[PDB]
Amino acid sequence: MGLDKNTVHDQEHIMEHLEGVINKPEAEMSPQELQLHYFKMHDYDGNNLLDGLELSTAITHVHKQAPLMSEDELINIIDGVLRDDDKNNDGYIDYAEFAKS
Amino acid sequence: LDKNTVHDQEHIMEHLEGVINKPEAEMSPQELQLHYFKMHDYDGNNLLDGLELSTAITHVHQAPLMSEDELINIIDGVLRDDDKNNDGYIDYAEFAKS
Amino acid sequence: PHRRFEYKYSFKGPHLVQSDGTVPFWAHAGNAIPSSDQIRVAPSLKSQRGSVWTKTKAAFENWEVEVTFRVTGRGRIGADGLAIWYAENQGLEGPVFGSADLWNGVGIFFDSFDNDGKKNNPAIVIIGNNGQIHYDHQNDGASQALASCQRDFRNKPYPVRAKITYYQNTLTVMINNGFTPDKNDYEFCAKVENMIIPAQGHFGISAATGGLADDHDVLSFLTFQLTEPGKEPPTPDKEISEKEKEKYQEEFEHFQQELDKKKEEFQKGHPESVGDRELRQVFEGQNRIHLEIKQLNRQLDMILDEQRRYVSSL
Amino acid sequence: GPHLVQSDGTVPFWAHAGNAIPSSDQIRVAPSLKSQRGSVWTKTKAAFENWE
Amino acid sequence: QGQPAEEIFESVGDRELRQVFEGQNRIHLEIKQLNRQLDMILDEQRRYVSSL
Ligand SMILES: [Ca+2]
Ligand SMILES: [Ca+2]
Ligand SMILES: [Ca+2]
Ligand SMILES: [Ca+2]
Ligand SMILES: [Ca+2]
Ligand SMILES: [Zn+2]
Repeated sequence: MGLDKNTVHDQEHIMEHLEGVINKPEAEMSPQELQLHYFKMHDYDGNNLLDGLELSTAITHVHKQAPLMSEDELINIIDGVLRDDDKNNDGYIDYAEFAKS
Repeated sequence: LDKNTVHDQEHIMEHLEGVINKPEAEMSPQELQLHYFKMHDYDGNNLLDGLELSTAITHVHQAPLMSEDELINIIDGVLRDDDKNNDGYIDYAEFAKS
Repeated sequence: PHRRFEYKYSFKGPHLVQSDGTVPFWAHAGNAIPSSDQIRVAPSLKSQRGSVWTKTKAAFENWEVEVTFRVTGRGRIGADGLAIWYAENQGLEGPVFGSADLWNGVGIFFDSFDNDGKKNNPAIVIIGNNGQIHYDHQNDGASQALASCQRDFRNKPYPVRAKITYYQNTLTVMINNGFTPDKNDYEFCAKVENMIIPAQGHFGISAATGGLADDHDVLSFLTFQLTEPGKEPPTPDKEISEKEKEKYQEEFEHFQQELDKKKEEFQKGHPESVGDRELRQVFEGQNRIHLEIKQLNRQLDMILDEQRRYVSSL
Repeated sequence: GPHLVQSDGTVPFWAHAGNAIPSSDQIRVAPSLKSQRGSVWTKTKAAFENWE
Repeated sequence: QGQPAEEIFESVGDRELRQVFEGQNRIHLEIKQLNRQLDMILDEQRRYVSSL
């Protein structure tokens, strides 16, 4: 499986993640700006490019428990996403590549 | 500490090489009791404690490592009878005498 | 006060860790990393919590504990620090230096990080809790501080050494600076009096490392129960007349002299950094400068005292 | 980094042994202690002709 | 707030020299105490002159 689209739309999980860095909470966000937030904030390296390591952290988190998924399962998750979203084959994902899905 | 446990001169020969390498096959048991005192006084105080003597009896020369409470029983008993100045330490006055 | 060594409450190198990987007499947990030389209780990584505790409970009315250790920090500021504990339970894990809060006993805290913002740290704090006092780390625990001495203990050339003396219900701290290779160069910084502890309790050590990274390492831990000299009984007749002891000792003394002679021609029979030698020379240079001037203290003080007697006599 | 070890503290795609100490930022492969031997290897074999 | 990386950086020798300077500091405090002690000696002795 790849990254499910509804997992992007988890608005409270965005306020879960935007908590601490931004102290103004607003619950009116369209799926646009939160996916911009999600793409940028999970680009921990600051390069505006996601790799399979950053994506795997974005899949997993520690949302404190839950049993960990299999590594080869996550391999197919990363490989399935890379096969479906990274178009330039850079080993990285653009926001334009991100906005495809 | 049984006497013959201390009286393994070929084992302390496995201790003393490089430090000294001359073969001497007339080593009397008292001449090597003080060897056993010397090679196991790692602290250099010339005052053996239960910690050094634990390494003396546990060794690293495989053999199963003895249980903690049994290791206590021998180390508490030796501490009880061998020394008499109530130092928490075995000495030349205490080791070779007992 | 006659001392009694407690191997049952101590650990030391050069064989500190047994072949099974454990410290005798002592249970390590958390980020405590015991080696056969020393223990890395909390390594130089973020949020490291380690603690090594006595497996057996200790029941000594008066006692003394000597600890040789080293805190190393690549930065000038250190986090978090160290904590010696004589707490009735074994507080292996928790927030207070990697050990649990609400301890019934006493904790001695080496805080390099100045959370209080009052430029205290690095400092040493005595806090005795019955189990009801929550340690607030934010003020560096200054409110419940029974006593404190502001001394630096990080990045010393020689391992810092601590003497902790509970005797006649007072707890006194002697400290070696770690700027000298002398083991016994112990100095007063703090003490508490009328000190109450659980008579039965566990000794333990814990260390924490925050975002700033410190290697907290313990080379040795020594325990001595203190008995009062008028209470230690001099039982005679067990010396075997003490003449056989004199007859035995000089044999071993001559043997250690000839052992030195035997060891001589094989380090050279079959064969130190310049600068490290020179820095060591400068370090001992400062050391005996301090020793000479402390002798000058004693000389001038005894001159003072002699004057306050001969002037009175005149 | 900034999360090099997982929730279990293990490294994905890499198995560690000996004195290798993996953290969320780095791995202390050999600490500043006497006779430390650590190593971290790829869990997966890599078959590349040219690489960097 | 934050923390600069300059505190992290240290050379081998400068750390040693700073430790030496700290070793000088204790002897400076030593000097202060000795001067205080000799000064109170002066104060008591030059009035024991008057008393005798
Ligand atoms: Ca990235
Ligand atoms: Ca791309
Ligand atoms: Ca000894
Ligand atoms: Ca004895
Ligand atoms: Ca402070
Ligand atoms: Zn999340």
